[PDB]
Amino acid sequence: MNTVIDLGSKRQYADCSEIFNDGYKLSGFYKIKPLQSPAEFSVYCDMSDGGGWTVIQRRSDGSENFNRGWKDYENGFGNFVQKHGEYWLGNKNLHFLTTQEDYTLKIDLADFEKNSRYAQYKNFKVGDEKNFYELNIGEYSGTAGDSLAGNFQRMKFSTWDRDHDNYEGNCAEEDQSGWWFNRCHSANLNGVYYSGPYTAKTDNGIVWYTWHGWWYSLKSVVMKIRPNDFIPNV
Amino acid sequence: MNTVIDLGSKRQYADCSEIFNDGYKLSGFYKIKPLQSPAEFSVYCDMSDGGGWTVIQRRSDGSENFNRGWKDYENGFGNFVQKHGEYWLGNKNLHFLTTQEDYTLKIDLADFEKNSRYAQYKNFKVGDEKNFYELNIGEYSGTAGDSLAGNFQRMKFSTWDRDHDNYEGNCAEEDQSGWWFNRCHSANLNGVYYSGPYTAKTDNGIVWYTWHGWWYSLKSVVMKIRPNDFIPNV
Repeated sequence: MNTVIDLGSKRQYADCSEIFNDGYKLSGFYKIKPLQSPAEFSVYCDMSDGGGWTVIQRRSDGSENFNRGWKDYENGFGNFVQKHGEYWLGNKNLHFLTTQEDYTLKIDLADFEKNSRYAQYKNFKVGDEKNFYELNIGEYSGTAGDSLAGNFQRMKFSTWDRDHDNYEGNCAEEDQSGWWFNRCHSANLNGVYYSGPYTAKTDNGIVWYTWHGWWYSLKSVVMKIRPNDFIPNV
Repeated sequence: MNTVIDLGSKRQYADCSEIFNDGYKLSGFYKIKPLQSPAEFSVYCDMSDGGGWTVIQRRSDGSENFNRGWKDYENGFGNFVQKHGEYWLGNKNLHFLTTQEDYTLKIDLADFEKNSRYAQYKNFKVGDEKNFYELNIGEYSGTAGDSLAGNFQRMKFSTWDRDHDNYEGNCAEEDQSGWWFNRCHSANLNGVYYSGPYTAKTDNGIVWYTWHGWWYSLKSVVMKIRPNDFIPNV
């Protein structure tokens, strides 16, 4: 088993910011239960970087398969056991999270040359399943450049088997990821884990165009959220 | 479930002092694995009071039955789920712990009148099963008075079913506890949970004679250990 700390008491937390503000300053996996969530679920809490970040997505080493269909992107998948592993929290969980409070999205990015950048968006919100988990994002700031925005109309989430109202997957690309794609496909943090510069039939890697363009696949991603108005306790 | 923190990595710790010195300052239940222990086991770590205390016994509310035989006192029993619950760590585990390093025993005591005291003994050591888990204790200091010492020859542990080389229990007292009894029976922190002053056939309560005498049963006990030469990290 992992090192685990059993506090010997129970309290329900909506997100990692509430955990941090209750005095828990250790990064690790915790259970959270957003207001409208039918059950608690594991999430990585990044308590660095000012504290209280709920990690919604992580890439690190290429271990996990992100070529998943609508169901897996809805429910969540990946590694909720290892500190440095990879996961997708699940669109249903994103919706339950981002409707209970107004969150900032921060995206921590690293390349294969030990460089890092970040992108931050105020008011990140994910719509419900009937609305294809559509993305709303507010004001950008940071160093990575704004690759997420549909201006690069809310962007629907798509998967290989749920793409422009086709449910069968017959026009899907190889290794097609789940994302809120814009016209330029300028971001796809759920793309194929290549080792930096790459070539393939399509530009389907871990792309953040405004930093390294379409044909460079990033080394590390953490997508994480915290309330816009988060105030760290002490 | 309780609030639990999964660090997402593994490291083996011999005791709660090693956990604390590795940067974990939260009181709670952790797994430890003493050098000679065949397996890891849960223990409460009291990280207050200078840090790194491994709790070996706790009394709080009278929930658990301490009228247990040799086997249960050897293996450990009680509540390893609730912060304020009661347990006995187990004599085999005490032996594995106290032979790997030289520990100080601290005993935190409270009465029903919101008073507290403590007793501390340098070089607490518990012998092996063949030697009836015999107690060795060194220099006393504190406010509660020295009720543990056999001077009040190493004291053998006894239970109802292992008492003066009788294995059947035919001369056992009602509610007889497991302890290292001295002649005066001046301590029995494993005794019956009465509410302070009490009367019964025998003085079989949670007794620490040097503080409140034989016929007063204490409210709270924590018996905990840390290496004599423990140096807190930062």
